Amino acid sequence: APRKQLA
Amino acid sequence: SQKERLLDELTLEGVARYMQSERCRRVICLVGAGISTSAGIPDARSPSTGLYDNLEKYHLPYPEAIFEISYFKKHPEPFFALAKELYPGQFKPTICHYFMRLLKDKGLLLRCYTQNIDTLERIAGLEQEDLVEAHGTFYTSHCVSASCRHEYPLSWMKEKIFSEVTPKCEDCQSLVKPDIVFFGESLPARFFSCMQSDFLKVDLLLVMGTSLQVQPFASLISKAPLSTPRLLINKEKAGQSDPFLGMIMGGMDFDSKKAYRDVAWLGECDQGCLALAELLGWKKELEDLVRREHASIDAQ
Ligand SMILES: NC(=O)c1ccc[n+]([C@@H]2O[C@H](COP(=O)([O-])OP(=O)(O)OC[C@H]3O[C@@H](n4cnc5c(N)ncnc54)[C@H](O)[C@@H]3O)[C@@H](O)[C@H]2O)c1
Ligand SMILES: *C(=O)CCCCCCCCCCCCC
Ligand SMILES: [Zn+2]
Repeated sequence: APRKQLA
Repeated sequence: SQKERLLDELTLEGVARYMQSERCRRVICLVGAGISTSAGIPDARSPSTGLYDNLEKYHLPYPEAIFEISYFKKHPEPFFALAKELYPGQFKPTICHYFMRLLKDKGLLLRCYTQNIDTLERIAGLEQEDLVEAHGTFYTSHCVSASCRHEYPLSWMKEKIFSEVTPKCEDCQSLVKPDIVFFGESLPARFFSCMQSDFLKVDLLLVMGTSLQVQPFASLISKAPLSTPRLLINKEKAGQSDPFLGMIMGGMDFDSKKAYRDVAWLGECDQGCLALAELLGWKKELEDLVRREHASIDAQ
């Protein structure tokens, strides 16, 4: 599950 | 997967020649909060002007929290109050939004992927066909109850936010949340199905007003074929591989000796778009559209 996140 | 060089020169002028070659049929735009700062919606990470710099008021652990889902679940009132502070009286898309309009009108736009939630791309006249709203939109809102999920339009959401009433569904009295993707949430399915297809045949990637640090949106630049030229119009360079993260198991390459297809035009997105339009012979067309559309909005 690719979730919205900073990186 | 070969790294052949399709621009005659790594400059705006190079990009403009390429765009009017036979090789350039399908353009993808990737845009972020920078294209909407001139419409009066602040970006997040700018110093002084960015949102994170201006969230002392809300009793927040890290200003990032106001857009995180777990926080929004505990206390949604802060997000609604901020939404009230930012919501523009008038929604006027920018020169850069209209630039993409011109792309669509000239049959060049295969898609606009946007990180923005502000609907400005729709107001400038990109349809749902042309557009992938990767972080969702204020355009519609839904009751969060799995069994209800009643949809509400923005005039209803707006009235609730300007009322300072925490918006509640008329069918079930649950919370009604704008259809945006918070931090921690999954992107919409349309995002994934579009990317699996459109980056197979893109001829030019136009990246405007994004730091390219929100994932998985940012990974989109690597989806293009390796010979697809990529132009960044941004106040600062972005998307280049970090030297440390890089060293562990492709980013933008503007400046190394290896550079072959990435170009950075640094400034106001509104200016870069005007500059590119002028090279394409589109300047009058863009000036007239923008003025006609603003006048129209100004007389509503
Ligand atoms: N308008 C909105 O919908 C809005 C507003 C704030 C934040 N957000 C979202 O929060 C996250 C922040 O990401 P982001 O990268 O889009 O914004 P960001 O704050 O992460 O960075 C935007 C980038 O645009 C640049 N920029 C800002 N104003 C510019 C201008 N006038 N001309 C040229 N470049 C300019 C900044 O230097 C930065 O590089 C995303 O999910 C973003 O879309 C959305
Ligand atoms: C991922 O991008 C999360 C951040 C998106 C929420 C911030 C949007 C800025 C607030 C503007 C609301 C008013 C516009 C209709
Ligand atoms: Zn409901």
